[PDB]
Amino acid sequence: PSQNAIKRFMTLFSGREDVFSIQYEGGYRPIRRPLNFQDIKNHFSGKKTLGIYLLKKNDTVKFAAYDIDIKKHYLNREDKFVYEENSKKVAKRLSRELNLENITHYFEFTGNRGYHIWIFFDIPVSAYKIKYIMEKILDRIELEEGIDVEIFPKQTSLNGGLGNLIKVPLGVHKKTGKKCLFVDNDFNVIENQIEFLNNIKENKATEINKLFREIFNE
Ligand SMILES: Nc1nc2c(ncn2[C@H]2C[C@H](O)[C@@H](COP(=O)(O)OP(=O)(O)OP(=O)(O)O)O2)c(=O)[nH]1
Ligand SMILES: [Mn+2]
Ligand SMILES: [Mn+2]
Repeated sequence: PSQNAIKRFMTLFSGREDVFSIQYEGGYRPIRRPLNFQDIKNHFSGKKTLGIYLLKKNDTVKFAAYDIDIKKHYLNREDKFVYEENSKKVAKRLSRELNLENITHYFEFTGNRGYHIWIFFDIPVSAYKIKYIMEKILDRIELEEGIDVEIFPKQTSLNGGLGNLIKVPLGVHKKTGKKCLFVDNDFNVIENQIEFLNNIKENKATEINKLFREIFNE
């Protein structure tokens, strides 16, 4: 049911369970209480913009992302559109490598200067294991001009803190006022974002753990 979309969002983007953050003009501000359904409604309606701390208190994550960015000094150039196309080329190259490893994943236009490739897990996996897998996969490719790729999580041990946060889809990027939206593998905006969210598929933690071991053992 479409009414289950907020619950699904909360389940898929499940990070630190007693703190989250919101975007402000100048950074992200921690909110020291659990995320709730009204917060997600505020995100969807463009009143607030959520950043989720990926790491749970036992140093696991239920989701991870590649963060594909056009470098800032390439955005002011006359041929800026070439670099927008290059960001899609990089996303497609990484997607091919993820597909070869049977890692189900989803593209998001981030509302400003690139894409996220989201990876979801049925139950949380060790942050260092998924980071290592994603680094080894990224090492398989080369990047077009103007593009960087980051891996979230970067910090894989909390050490008492909050760790990294990532802006989650379906809200508004405060830097631009643009919506952050799921896109298909040809980078077209998905028409029905709620139905798309409701049918996102999670990867099996047992398969991810096996992949970590096999890459680690090579
Ligand atoms: N605490 C804090 N976290 C930030 C800040 N800026 C970004 N982050 C986090 C949330 C972002 O989703 C994530 C990646 O940063 P990016 O600059 O790549 O932004 P994002 O990918 O959300 O959109 P964009 O690259 O601008 O299209 O890092 C900041 O100023 N303060
Ligand atoms: Mn970035
Ligand atoms: Mn980015």
